[PDB]
Amino acid sequence: PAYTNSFTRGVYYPDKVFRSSVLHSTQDLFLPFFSNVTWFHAIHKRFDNPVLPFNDGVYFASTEKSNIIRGWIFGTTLDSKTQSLLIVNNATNVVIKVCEFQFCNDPFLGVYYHKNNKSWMESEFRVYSSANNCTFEYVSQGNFKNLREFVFKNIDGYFKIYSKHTPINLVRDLPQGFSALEPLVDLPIGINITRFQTLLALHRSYYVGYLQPRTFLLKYNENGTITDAVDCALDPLSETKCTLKSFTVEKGIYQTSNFRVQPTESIVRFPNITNLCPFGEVFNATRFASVYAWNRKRISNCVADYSVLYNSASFSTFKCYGVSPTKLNDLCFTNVYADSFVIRGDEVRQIAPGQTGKIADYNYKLPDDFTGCVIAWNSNNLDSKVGGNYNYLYRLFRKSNLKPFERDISTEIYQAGSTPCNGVEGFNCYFPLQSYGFQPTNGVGYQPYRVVVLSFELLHAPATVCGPKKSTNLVKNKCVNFNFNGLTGTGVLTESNKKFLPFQQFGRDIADTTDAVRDPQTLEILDITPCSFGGVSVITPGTNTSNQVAVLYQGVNCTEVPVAIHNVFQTRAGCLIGAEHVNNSYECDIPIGAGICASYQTQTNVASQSIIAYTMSLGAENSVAYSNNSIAIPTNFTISVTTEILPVSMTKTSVDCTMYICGDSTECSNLLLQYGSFCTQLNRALTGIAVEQDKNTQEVFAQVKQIYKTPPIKDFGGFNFSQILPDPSKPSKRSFIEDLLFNKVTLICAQKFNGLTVLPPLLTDEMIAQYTSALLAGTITSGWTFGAGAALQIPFAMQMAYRFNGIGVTQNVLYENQKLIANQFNSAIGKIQDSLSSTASALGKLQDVVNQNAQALNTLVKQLSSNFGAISSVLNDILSRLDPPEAEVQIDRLITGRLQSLQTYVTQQLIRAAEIRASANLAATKMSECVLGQSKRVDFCGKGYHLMSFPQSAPHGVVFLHVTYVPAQEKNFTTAPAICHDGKAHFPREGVFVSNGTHWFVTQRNFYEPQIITTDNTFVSGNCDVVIGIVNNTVYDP
Amino acid sequence: CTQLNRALTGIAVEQDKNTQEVFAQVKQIYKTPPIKDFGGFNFSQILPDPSKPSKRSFIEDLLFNKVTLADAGKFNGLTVLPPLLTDEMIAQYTSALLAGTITSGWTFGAGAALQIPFAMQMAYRFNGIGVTQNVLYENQKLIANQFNSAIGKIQDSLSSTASALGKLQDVVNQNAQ
Amino acid sequence: VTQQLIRAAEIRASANLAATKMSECVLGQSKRVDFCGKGYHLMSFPQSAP
Amino acid sequence: PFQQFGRDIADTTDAVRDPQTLEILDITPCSFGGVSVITPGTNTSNQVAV
Amino acid sequence: ALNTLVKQLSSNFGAISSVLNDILSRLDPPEAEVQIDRLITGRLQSLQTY
Ligand SMILES: *[C@@H]1O[C@H](CO)[C@@H](O[C@@H]2O[C@H](CO)[C@@H](O[C@@H]3O[C@H](CO[C@H]4O[C@H](CO)[C@@H](O)[C@H](O)[C@@H]4O)[C@@H](O)[C@H](O[C@H]4O[C@H](CO)[C@@H](O)[C@H](O)[C@@H]4O)[C@@H]3O)[C@H](O)[C@H]2NC(C)=O)[C@H](O)[C@H]1NC(C)=O
Ligand SMILES: *[C@@H]1O[C@H](CO)[C@@H](O[C@@H]2O[C@H](CO)[C@@H](O[C@@H]3O[C@H](CO[C@H]4O[C@H](CO)[C@@H](O)[C@H](O)[C@@H]4O)[C@@H](O)[C@H](O)[C@@H]3O)[C@H](O)[C@H]2NC(C)=O)[C@H](O)[C@H]1NC(C)=O
Ligand SMILES: *[C@@H]1O[C@H](CO)[C@@H](O[C@@H]2O[C@H](CO)[C@@H](O[C@@H]3O[C@H](CO)[C@@H](O)[C@H](O)[C@@H]3O)[C@H](O)[C@H]2NC(C)=O)[C@H](O)[C@H]1NC(C)=O
Ligand SMILES: *[C@@H]1O[C@H](CO)[C@@H](O[C@@H]2O[C@H](CO)[C@@H](O[C@@H]3O[C@H](CO)[C@@H](O)[C@H](O)[C@@H]3O)[C@H](O)[C@H]2NC(C)=O)[C@H](O)[C@H]1NC(C)=O
Ligand SMILES: *[C@@H]1O[C@H](CO)[C@@H](O[C@@H]2O[C@H](CO)[C@@H](O[C@@H]3O[C@H](CO)[C@@H](O)[C@H](O)[C@@H]3O)[C@H](O)[C@H]2NC(C)=O)[C@H](O)[C@H]1NC(C)=O
Ligand SMILES: *[C@@H]1O[C@H](CO[C@@H]2O[C@@H](C)[C@@H](O)[C@@H](O)[C@@H]2O)[C@@H](O[C@@H]2O[C@H](CO)[C@@H](O)[C@H](O)[C@H]2NC(C)=O)[C@H](O)[C@H]1NC(C)=O
Ligand SMILES: *[C@@H]1O[C@H](CO)[C@@H](O[C@@H]2O[C@H](CO)[C@@H](O)[C@H](O)[C@H]2NC(C)=O)[C@H](O)[C@H]1NC(C)=O
Ligand SMILES: *[C@@H]1O[C@H](CO)[C@@H](O[C@@H]2O[C@H](CO)[C@@H](O)[C@H](O)[C@H]2NC(C)=O)[C@H](O)[C@H]1NC(C)=O
Ligand SMILES: *[C@@H]1O[C@H](CO)[C@@H](O[C@@H]2O[C@H](CO)[C@@H](O)[C@H](O)[C@H]2NC(C)=O)[C@H](O)[C@H]1NC(C)=O
Ligand SMILES: *[C@@H]1O[C@H](CO)[C@@H](O[C@@H]2O[C@H](CO)[C@@H](O)[C@H](O)[C@H]2NC(C)=O)[C@H](O)[C@H]1NC(C)=O
Ligand SMILES: *[C@@H]1O[C@H](CO)[C@@H](O)[C@H](O)[C@H]1NC(C)=O
Ligand SMILES: *[C@@H]1O[C@H](CO)[C@@H](O)[C@H](O)[C@H]1NC(C)=O
Ligand SMILES: *[C@@H]1O[C@H](CO)[C@@H](O)[C@H](O)[C@H]1NC(C)=O
Ligand SMILES: *[C@@H]1O[C@H](CO)[C@@H](O)[C@H](O)[C@H]1NC(C)=O
Ligand SMILES: *[C@@H]1O[C@H](CO)[C@@H](O)[C@H](O)[C@H]1NC(C)=O
Ligand SMILES: *[C@@H]1O[C@H](CO)[C@@H](O)[C@H](O)[C@H]1NC(C)=O
Repeated sequence: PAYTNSFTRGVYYPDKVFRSSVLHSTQDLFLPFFSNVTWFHAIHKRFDNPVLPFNDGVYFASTEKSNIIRGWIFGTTLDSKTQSLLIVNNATNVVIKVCEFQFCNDPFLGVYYHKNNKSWMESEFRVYSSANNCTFEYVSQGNFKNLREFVFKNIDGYFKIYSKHTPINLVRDLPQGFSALEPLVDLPIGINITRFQTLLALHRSYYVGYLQPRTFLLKYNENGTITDAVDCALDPLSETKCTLKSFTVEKGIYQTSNFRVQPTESIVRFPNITNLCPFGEVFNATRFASVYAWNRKRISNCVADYSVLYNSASFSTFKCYGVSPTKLNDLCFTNVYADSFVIRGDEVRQIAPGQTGKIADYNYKLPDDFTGCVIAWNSNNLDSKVGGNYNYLYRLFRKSNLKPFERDISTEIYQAGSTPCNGVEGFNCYFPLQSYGFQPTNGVGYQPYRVVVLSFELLHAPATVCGPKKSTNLVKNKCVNFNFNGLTGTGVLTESNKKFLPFQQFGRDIADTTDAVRDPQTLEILDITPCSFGGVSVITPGTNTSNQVAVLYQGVNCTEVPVAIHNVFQTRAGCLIGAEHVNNSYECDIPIGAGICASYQTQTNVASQSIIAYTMSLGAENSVAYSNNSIAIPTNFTISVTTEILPVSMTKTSVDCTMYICGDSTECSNLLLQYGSFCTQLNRALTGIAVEQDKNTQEVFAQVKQIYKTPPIKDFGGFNFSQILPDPSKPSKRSFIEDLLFNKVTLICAQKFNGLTVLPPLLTDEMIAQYTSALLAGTITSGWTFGAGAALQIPFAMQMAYRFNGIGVTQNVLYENQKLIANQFNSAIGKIQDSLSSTASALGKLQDVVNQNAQALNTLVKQLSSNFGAISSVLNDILSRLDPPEAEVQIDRLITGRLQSLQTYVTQQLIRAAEIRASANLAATKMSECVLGQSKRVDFCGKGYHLMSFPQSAPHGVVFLHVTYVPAQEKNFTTAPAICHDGKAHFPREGVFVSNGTHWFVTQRNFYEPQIITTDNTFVSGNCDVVIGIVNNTVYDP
Repeated sequence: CTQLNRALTGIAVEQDKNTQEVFAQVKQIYKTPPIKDFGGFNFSQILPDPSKPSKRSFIEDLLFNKVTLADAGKFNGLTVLPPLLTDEMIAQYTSALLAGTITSGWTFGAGAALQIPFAMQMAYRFNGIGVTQNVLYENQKLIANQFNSAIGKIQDSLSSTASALGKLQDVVNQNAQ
Repeated sequence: VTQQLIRAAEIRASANLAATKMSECVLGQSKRVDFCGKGYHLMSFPQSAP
Repeated sequence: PFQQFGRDIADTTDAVRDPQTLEILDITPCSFGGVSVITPGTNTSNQVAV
Repeated sequence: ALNTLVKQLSSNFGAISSVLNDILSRLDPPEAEVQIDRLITGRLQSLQTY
């Protein structure tokens, strides 16, 4: 009876929506894969009646053997009240009928073994008893066999079926295959299902799975068909794929979620037990009051658990109104009156809001809206006293009815008619007092039900007379909230190391947050520290590498599920899991937090798949003489094409406010124009954006006052750049690398989708390419002059010879090694095409920028789906739903939320545009200062220095293929600051006197071309009498 | 909050990139040389003194003490994250860049840390503002003396004055508030 | 959040300026006169700050 | 067969299928675009353009 | 922009005067409190915008 496993199977279709080579993650009922399943037995005599609940759906699959299983009973509970889905199955077909099911023990069918010729299997047939509600009655359509598979979901009765017809080649358990399960029919029925019961045809009396609100990331095909499916949290690489929406993820930490932990919830605490609440002497008093003379005494500044008097075992009646008497202590009140007096026993009923009697008539009135509890308590063996307990009187005469809780004690000469008494009573002069008269042998009606009234007087006065709610043992060192009489917060409540004062009850920090609390029940002190918080961003590589993740926790004290099936190396960033520690700190790959980078590794020696981390150290410290002597100057150099990329513009999304909002709706436009101005200011601000980056595009591209055509005579002399010059043989006049880039960059994709009014660029593809061509032609062949007014041609053999000296290098090294320079220039171009064909890392940020453009448009459109109290993306349905007056009063706040959504969106648009203008003036800086010339200022035009950059086409962007001089050797040798000959120092303004020790020579500050000391290069200036570490040398004249 | 989570991730990327091209431009995480032979260029207040196990210096402590009132810096929604480069090794970066300009001079960024002597590195420094390095060779010991005095006056403006602390205090306090 | 993003914009512009200071002003000397502080600029010593 | 609706990369209405017949359709917003009027200065006469 | 800052007072959201004090005086002090609640929320919108 062992259990089994499932790999990936059981994926359905969301709805009839048709997609095309896209990646959606729409959330609905889902099937967790790698989830526990069961392998049953087939007849070879067990009943095989797997009857489970339909919790969130059921995953099913089977292989038929002899057309055995056909009986299903899908229902809620089957108490002869809920429906059931009868099923029939011929050879390769389906059919569903739904109505009732009433059978006991084992419902099933039976195919006999020793059948002489045939059989029919309908004798037992515990299938139907009274098919009296069959609405959705829809009828239509030797080794191992094929496979069947059914999945469903519970959406308002939509028991939608999904089926597939293909065989499998696994006879033991689930196949090692993967496929979708397309919907066949969605019956509506109308009675839900939570319990599914099945029956089958066996002589004597099939996987089962379960669904949950899981998550998925689908990947369809160009035929619009499901290919695979992945959850998110099941293996955190899947979380990475979900948050990045791709099945081929590069390695990196991707924020997953937080974790709102709350161990042992929170502790509720009130001060120590009441003080100056002697309820006994008021309620078990020898001295009570009369009904018309009811006493009135307060209880204050001491708490009352209204349940301790309940369990004090001293009453016979417990009636409380308004608020819950049970555990009423947790509620805190202004003040309470606890009064005791005596009335007739039968009158407990009469003691309530609105009840009547002689008590209410002349003795004691109760408010209709009473705010209190009422209790009566019996002492029947003590309610009478020898000599009779008639001490407490009651009133028989009163002209006026009492006001709420009014007390009448006056016993003046009572007058009833208009004939007076003159102070002496008698006939028509009625005595107003009579006594109770409690006798030991009196009947139950006069046998007292002695009542006590508890009134909670909740005026505007402060509520501090309260009840002890739940004062329990202090929770030490368990992250919990607290309830100190009204204040809460996740606290590390333990003994705290500070001094406290009588004024101290609650405390804040400089940031006004609870950092210390105080024990109200006794002299004890507590502190609070933020216990866990922290989000999760998983450090795992992508689907190309293994699926073994590593998970990091952000600044949270190791108090949540240590390493297990659910290692640990604690860091300043928090508790790290899923990655064992490594002593050595490699070169970083992916920072996670507190400067730790983790790379998956395999320690071949058995095969373990675990990720390893380390700390921040690019190699180690470099050990060279740093005090006074060692000087390092490269005898060799390289030219790496530092392909940095700058976003020159942005999609000119000149949104049309009204038409973006109010499409085919005059009511919407009418209501918007009441707000009016706003969206118009948004509109022309966006147009100002458009003109801003179009001017950027101009001055970065049409900085020349003239359109220029590249010369068709490619005599550049062995240095060529044909992959960057537009070859005159293509329909789009962009060169090779533009082709590769534009193939690499994709995804908005057109100007004709929606209210997303994509304006065409002020420079379209062919003519933005024309500008790029013009720029490259100039900066290669005429240069600054054609970029700064009148053209003057210049060969590239001089265009860069100038700019070595523009950096510090000398054009002599060009003349001496330029054939190689060109060869490695072509090598750099090859590196371009290679590392930019499919490798997106180098070409990253331009594509990235057009991304946040794309999902900016995407949040702009699906912001409509963010219905701000609406029931749709666009109110068009709601627009037609209500009367234009009612439409006015609803679209008012609804489309007001929509326009503030627009304002938000365009605000991120403004900010994005702001950093784009920053980057765009930066692009102008690059182009003008560095390509129409050269930024002599060090290392600003990409890593290393800068010689050329070649403007190559990019949607709203550009790449500047810097030709940077980069050192390659460490001649880290002894030094000489100057040449003390006879008290004077020989030195050029640039250069350093350098030697390994053989010959002290002068050489340039970035290239090791040593030279003889000469009076021309080395010219005497000042003296050398103040130096730190000089050595002498001779001087010669060539 | 989806887009704002994106925005805060953008904030993280911008800040640690700021760190990168401000600190982690180094191609080799780096530490100070053992000996200190410079020519009067006392760096105790600035360079991480190997005396303290932590690699900070006097002005680091002065900065910390002057702006201890960092308020948050945590409790309620204050989901502050520690720097992707910790304080101790961001100080290691401070040292790295320090010794880098000390030794590999301005050539540092061009690749390998091609070290050059600091004292004669100032020669390129004087030549970097149009004054010939002869003045270095003619008065540089004194140059160092009043340079050290200038650093001491900086420390004075750090401790007995808040002029050197002004807009740091403003930015941290405005973040705090 | 918008205020924080905007402040991020200005501070990050200042931060690119900081990188430029690192480059033309620490990893190099700004031939561009008198922006690295009053007077001229030779070089600078970076140091930590919160 | 199970499909009836349509979508596109930007998750907006791209194609629909006729419930009464099988036909591979497309939908595109009508014209939009814009109206930017070109004209010389009004010191020059009223020869207009759209 | 200054003229805007002035003229969204015309953008009166459901009121019919520039400065809202007369609308406040136009309704009963509780009812005026209710209406001025959302006039002032709109005014805060205008503030944060500007
Ligand atoms: C909805 O359901 C109704 C049910 O009747 C369909 O009506 C029939 O539809 C079929 C095909 O859909 C019609 O067949 C027609 O064939 C014509 C070709 O003519 C040759 O073949 C006939 C076959 O009998 C010969 O008799 C004749 O001499 C010719 O040799 C086509 O020209 C017809 O096309 C028309 O209908 C289709 C839609 O079906 C339109 O798209 C066309 O533009 C054109 O208008 C048609 O294919 C049959 O005649 C119909 N009979 C009746 C009684 O209606 C509807 O067609 C169906 N809806 C759709 C969209 O198919
Ligand atoms: C997406 O939907 C498209 C629309 O149908 C699919 O296009 C179909 O593609 C198939 C093959 O790719 C074409 O099949 C034709 O079959 C005939 C005869 O079949 C013989 O040859 C095959 C081997 O190809 C053999 O296995 C058979 O047993 C037969 O002996 C061939 O002569 C044709 O060359 C062609 O292969 C369909 O015609 C074509 N549908 C059309 C044109 O309407 C496409 O395949 C779908 N996508 C995927 C991934 O399947
Ligand atoms: C309210 O809460 C409790 C209730 O008594 C008080 O703390 C408890 O009492 C005293 C301290 O007040 C602790 O010492 C104990 O005293 C008793 C009585 O003398 C003695 O018999 C014991 O041997 C012990 O010494 C007692 O331990 C403590 N309870 C616990 C669990 O530690 C508290 O002081 C009260 N505060 C007020 C303001 O009433
Ligand atoms: C030029 O630079 C290289 C590295 O950039 C220098 O190599 C390094 O030299 C130092 C000492 O000169 C080495 O430190 C010592 O190395 C010995 C043996 O290698 C070891 O036994 C000591 O414990 C100490 O570590 C260092 O290892 C070595 N390699 C590095 C730093 O990667 C080279 O010496 C420099 N050239 C000159 C002329 O100094
Ligand atoms: C560069 O700067 C440091 C900064 O601390 C300087 O440290 C100085 O070191 C000297 C001795 O090494 C200290 O001199 C003192 O002399 C008295 C005379 O009796 C003696 O009792 C003291 O114990 C101490 O030796 C001097 O106070 C100290 N200065 C400071 C500000 O701490 C030093 O000039 C240089 N350090 C180097 C090059 O390592
Ligand atoms: C569906 O049909 C049922 C009829 O079956 C009844 O309920 C079974 C549990 C069993 O007791 C049969 O013998 C019954 O005949 C409808 O059930 C009754 O419907 C009437 C009104 O139509 C209602 O007054 C009764 O309370 C229902 N229950 C019973 C036990 O009589 C049921 O209404 C039909 N519709 C739905 C949606 O279930
Ligand atoms: C095959 O499936 C269909 C429903 O999906 C059913 O077919 C019925 O078969 C019987 C017996 O041959 C016929 O009398 C009926 O006329 C068929 N139905 C229809 C609508 O024509 C049945 O469930 C399956 N066939 C069998 C034999 O069980
Ligand atoms: C839908 O499923 C529920 C789950 O039991 C069925 O039960 C009743 O559900 C309604 C509202 O969902 C409750 O008010 C009742 O108290 C539930 N009754 C019981 C006994 O639990 C419900 O009957 C199902 N729907 C239909 C139409 O039958
Ligand atoms: C500078 O280094 C480059 C390689 O980085 C050298 O180019 C090689 O030179 C040798 C002989 O000079 C040739 O045999 C190789 O074919 C060259 N290319 C390589 C190795 O890829 C260059 O020579 C060096 N500079 C000097 C002056 O020698
Ligand atoms: C200029 O660069 C181009 C690069 O496109 C070189 O063109 C190659 O020429 C060879 C032989 O004629 C062809 O096999 C290649 O297909 C061409 N294209 C390539 C490699 O992309 C051309 O050789 C270069 N010219 C000089 C003088 O070096
Ligand atoms: C899954 O199956 C294994 C087989 O032993 C079993 O141990 C485990 O408890 C099952 N898990 C659940 C809860 O389904
Ligand atoms: C977590 O907090 C407890 C509080 O007592 C402390 O003892 C423990 O060392 C802390 N662990 C870490 C490293 O967070
Ligand atoms: C870890 O690496 C350091 C590096 O110096 C070394 O000193 C130490 O011995 C190593 N320890 C282990 C356990 O590998
Ligand atoms: C040492 O100096 C000699 C000069 O004779 C030079 O050729 C050699 O390259 C130097 N050593 C190194 C490692 O460069
Ligand atoms: C550099 O300093 C070391 C140690 O102080 C010394 O041995 C060496 O001679 C010095 N060299 C120069 C040129 O000052
Ligand atoms: C309008 O003004 C422009 C401004 O220079 C001038 O060139 C043009 O000739 C004027 N035309 C008329 C008709 O006034």
